[PDB]
Amino acid sequence: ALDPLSETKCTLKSFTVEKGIYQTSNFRVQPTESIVRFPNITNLCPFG
Amino acid sequence: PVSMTKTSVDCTMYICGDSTECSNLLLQYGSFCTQLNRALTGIAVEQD
Repeated sequence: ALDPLSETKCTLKSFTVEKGIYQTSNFRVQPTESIVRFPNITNLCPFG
Repeated sequence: PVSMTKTSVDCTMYICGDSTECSNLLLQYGSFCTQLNRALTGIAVEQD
């Protein structure tokens, strides 16, 4: 994980990396916050 | 016909909807998906 060259070297499983474009890993945007929702309702308990 | 839609499907995002444990079970099967991705990459660059 040192640098983009090094991800290539690990994915190729070779120390020498020849000319070209190499896919190594997959970019991802990690979920930052969280939201949970449920509808408001007017059905208040008449217990009071 | 000359070309087809160049599509690539990710290992984990397709197989497991961002579950690390499900990913771990998928990694038990070894190099299936990374060879799958490599074959589809071979197709993609091949089409170009």
